[PDB]
Amino acid sequence: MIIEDNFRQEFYNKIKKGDKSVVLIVSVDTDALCTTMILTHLLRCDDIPFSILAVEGWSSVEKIFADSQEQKCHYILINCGATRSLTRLQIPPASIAFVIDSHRPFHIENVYENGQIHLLANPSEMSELQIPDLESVIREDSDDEESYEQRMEKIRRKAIKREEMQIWERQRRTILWRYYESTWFSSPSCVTLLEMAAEMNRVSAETMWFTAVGLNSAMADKLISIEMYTQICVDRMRPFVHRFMPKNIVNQGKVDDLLHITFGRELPLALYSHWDLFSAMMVSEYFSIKTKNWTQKGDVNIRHLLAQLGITLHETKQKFEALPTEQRNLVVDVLEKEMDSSFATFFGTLGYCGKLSACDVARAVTLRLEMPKSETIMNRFRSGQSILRSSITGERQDRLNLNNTFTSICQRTLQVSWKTVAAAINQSEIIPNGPYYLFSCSRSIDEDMVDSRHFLYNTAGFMIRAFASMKKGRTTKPLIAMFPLTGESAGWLVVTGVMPIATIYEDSLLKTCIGRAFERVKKMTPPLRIVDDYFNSDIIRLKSEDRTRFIDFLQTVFEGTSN
Amino acid sequence: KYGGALPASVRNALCDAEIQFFNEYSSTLARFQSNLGEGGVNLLLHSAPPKSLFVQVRALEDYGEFETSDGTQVQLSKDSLHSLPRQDCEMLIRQGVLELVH
Amino acid sequence: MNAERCEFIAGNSLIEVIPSISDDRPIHLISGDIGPFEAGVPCRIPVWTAILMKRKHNCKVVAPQWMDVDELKKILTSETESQGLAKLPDHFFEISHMLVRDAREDIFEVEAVKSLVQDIYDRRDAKLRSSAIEFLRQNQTCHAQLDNVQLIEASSARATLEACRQMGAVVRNKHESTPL
Amino acid sequence: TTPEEVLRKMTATWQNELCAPCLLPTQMELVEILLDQIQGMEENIGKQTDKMQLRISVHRVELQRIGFITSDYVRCRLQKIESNPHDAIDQHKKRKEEGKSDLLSESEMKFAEEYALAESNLFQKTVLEFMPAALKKMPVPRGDHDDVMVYAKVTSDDVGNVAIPDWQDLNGEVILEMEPESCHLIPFESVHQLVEDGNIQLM
Amino acid sequence: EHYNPRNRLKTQIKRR
Repeated sequence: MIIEDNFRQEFYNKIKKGDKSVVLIVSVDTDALCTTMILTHLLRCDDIPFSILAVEGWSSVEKIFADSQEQKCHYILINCGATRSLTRLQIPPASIAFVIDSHRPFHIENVYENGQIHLLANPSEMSELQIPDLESVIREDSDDEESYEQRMEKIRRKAIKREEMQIWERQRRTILWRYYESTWFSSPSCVTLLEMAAEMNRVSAETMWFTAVGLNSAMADKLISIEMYTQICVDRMRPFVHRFMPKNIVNQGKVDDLLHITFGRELPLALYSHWDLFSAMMVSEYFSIKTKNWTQKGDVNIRHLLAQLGITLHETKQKFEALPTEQRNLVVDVLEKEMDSSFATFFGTLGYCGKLSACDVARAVTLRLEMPKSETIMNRFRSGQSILRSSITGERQDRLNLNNTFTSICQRTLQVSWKTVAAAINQSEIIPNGPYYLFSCSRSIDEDMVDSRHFLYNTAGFMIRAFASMKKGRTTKPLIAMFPLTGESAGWLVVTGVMPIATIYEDSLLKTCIGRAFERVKKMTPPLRIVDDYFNSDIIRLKSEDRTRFIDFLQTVFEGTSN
Repeated sequence: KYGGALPASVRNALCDAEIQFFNEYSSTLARFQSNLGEGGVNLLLHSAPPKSLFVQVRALEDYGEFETSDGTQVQLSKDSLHSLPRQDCEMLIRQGVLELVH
Repeated sequence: MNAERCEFIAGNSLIEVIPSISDDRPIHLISGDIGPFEAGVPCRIPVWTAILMKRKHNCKVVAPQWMDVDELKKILTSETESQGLAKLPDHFFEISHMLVRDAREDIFEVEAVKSLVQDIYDRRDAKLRSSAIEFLRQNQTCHAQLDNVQLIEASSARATLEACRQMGAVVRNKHESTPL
Repeated sequence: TTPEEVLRKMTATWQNELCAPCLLPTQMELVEILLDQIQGMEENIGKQTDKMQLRISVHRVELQRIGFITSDYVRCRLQKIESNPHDAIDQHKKRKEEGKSDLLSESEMKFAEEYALAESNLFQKTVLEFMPAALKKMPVPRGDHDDVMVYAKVTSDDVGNVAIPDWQDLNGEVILEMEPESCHLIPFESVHQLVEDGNIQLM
Repeated sequence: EHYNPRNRLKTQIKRR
């Protein structure tokens, strides 16, 4: 069952009526964290006891379901559960599952379960999903069982029905093979919960700020397009902005003690206002591709570019906080006009404290959630929760924790990713391998960062465009990247990939098929030592010995789709 | 302090007369507690002015199944977060099964 | 006796709120009936109940009349002019801190109100310090008058009681040492 | 008498019991009434089918507050009895001989006697059985609240006059007048009777 | 019937 409307009656009241115990199962990521922060506030207003469990793989969900066969629960699954059949996992017979997930497409068994499963969808999304009608994919195959002339007639009719069953099966296999063609991300989850809380009139500036941070995290993680982000901001977010603006400035300019939120233009540089502008420019994708700074001429190129734009070297190399306000506004106007992008975002202010950006807070929360892998999952969850709460207070210790988070790991991650791309180009690690390009390392620079989705997606997307800028004709193939692990995971590789540059999207949705390609590589015989536990299908773990056979099998898949 | 029990490291330092005195005092205190009202009163509860009704807690060990005073079941397992009534789980906070989350 | 128990006693005071929910019957508390609630019509309830509703978004709090800036200026004028402690509303500092903690959205002219309350606290603190220091030079009496002291101000100043108990022993020793 | 009056009397009793250095006359009657009221409200809420609504939360928070007040009062009195149990029994017997109101309730008296026996056993097994026959008596310290000060506020209209020691000449005493809104730093034994009668609130 | 503390107190006065 898919719920498209009336979420307060269909979903919230059934939990408020208190017959079963309430459990949240949460994926460990920023959007899921913000969704949980809104939902638990709504429950605590109504004094409903609940509990929370944090997971990062399908096997953890399997263990949670397997140990709980005697219970009776309302399970609520956040940013997981959509893309695999839940009934093939041992759902306890008395319990119910609600799914709030942004992965696409829904598994067809989850769509057509009788009522133990409920899936929440975005408004009018059913017009775009194009799910097949029921009888083309699901059939009562139990009913296929069934005088000399009557015996002959039954033989004829059995032959007719078996042939028509095979015709229907050919159509069904074609329909399902096209249905599972690609994976993609829909709108972020927390916008739906903001819309739900607005009905109950229990919305405040804190919930608005959490929604803005969760929306910007999907943009920073390369999950949704700039066009889709702009459309969400224009349609769904704009009615709430005027409520929380600092319009008490009309009341004699008075700085009161409350959080105020505004919306407006922004430079797409990563951490420019908490850093210096030269260092902020030299690790970005745009200025690195424009100046080709992995080569020897990069310093000369950026000095000439700054001279053309009309900005002094001392202005770029002192700390950005040190400049006067008019000088800052002039420099930001020049660089915004140079980059020529339509980006806009939300800013939060509180008293005489420094202004913050939702994009920067999203990066800090993401890097406290996902790293290092040697820490336990609940400790990483609590660290991300603490960083997110630090942004809505003016307290000295909390703001000091936030600034330390900005000025160590957020800088270091960008620098390591740039070093990876520069070493790849300068030592020619990327080779053609038939219908795709292949990248492999001798060593990874920092193995705590290799297992992060943010690091992997950003680094690979940077690397393919940097490689394609050097020479013409490189736009028509995908890139596959492999990184090695050592220590307690010695003898393993982490594998991911990126679509070709020349691909055209029919709309703003950014569909990909490389996770599907990896999944179909896994089905080949004799089997390979592949681990496929993540919720994201285009990241896998591979044994080091099976690398050659994996390359041949993946070439077979891409060639068989080329045929 | 904590729950009403002596640590083993403390009991190894005592003599037998002191151990006897602890048992006599505990029996006397429980006998006095039983006479307050109808059902008795646990005087380790309400040790400070109450700030709120519900508490946010982290479970430190696999305690298993637990039930609130309204009859709602909760599955306390290691590294999980719960939101519970304060009076029901104050004893487990004292006994070291749960810790408060700020 | 400590500051938490002072705040606990201060919670029993009455304050006026405007509900947004509505209800039909009264609510029969052991401390007495408080209802019924009608949306948009003010009524008086305890301070603890008001803060409990404000956290659940069920009402709007109306500040006391002595939180007007003119009234606070009158209080500051009287406290500056008088030699002893001036008289204040009941649980003045505790109610101020509770409302700034939980309901600062509904206070009007918040920074000016906050600064005036801090001024009043500063000079009352200086008056109590000077009175205690001048008392501890005494030997002739064991009595003082401290009119209009608040409960939290009395709670913060319990070192003087212990000092006077220690002084009395030495005075008694001198009296027993006087010859005959 | 209403429960609304009983709770208001109980709060003032709790404040005076916390501030006073020694044991006031017992007020377990009000404690028993309020515990019965808690149980009645609990069973009445238990009969309800719907609990996720505002009324039940308001009632439960009030029961939380009343439980805190009663528990803290009983804990303070037990901690006072444990310091010197024989002297408490002696003072209760002296008040009974004087014909005054009770110092200890029946359960408090039973607790005091049983604790005194349990405390005597440890000393007898450790030291006193080894002593010579003259030194086998149990020591009991005298009272210690002679020079204690309090902050006290006057509430009644017609309190009258109070006498205090004279530090200029400790053979004699000084007389004070208590106007009916004043606050004083004063010895406790001067205001003991008025604190029993409820004409003075300790701070 | 609507519960009230005063009826409970009257019942306890009859009990004790």
